[PDB]
Amino acid sequence: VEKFNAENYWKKKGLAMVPLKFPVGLGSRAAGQAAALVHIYLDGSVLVT
Amino acid sequence: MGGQEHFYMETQSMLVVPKGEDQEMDVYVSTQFPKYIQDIVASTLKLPA
Repeated sequence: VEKFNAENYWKKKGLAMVPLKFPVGLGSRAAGQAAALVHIYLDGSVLVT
Repeated sequence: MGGQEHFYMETQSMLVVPKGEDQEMDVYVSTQFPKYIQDIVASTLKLPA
């Protein structure tokens, strides 16, 4: 890219790299609370929500 | 001893509404045994319960 920028005047190239640390979490324990409901019918099939 | 008619004031009534996805079907029936309605309809449509 440095070779391109020195050879060209009206067109330039660029390069960059950034790191990432993304913390994951809510405010309290009660905010990460989840629930579900599962049924099993007599034919063997399952309904989940 | 002679027979008898139930003569419920609400005659046999039902509405059957397909959802349009995965052949989902909701039946709204005047019945006593919703599980039986679920079975005979699922068996007829060759669908899991």
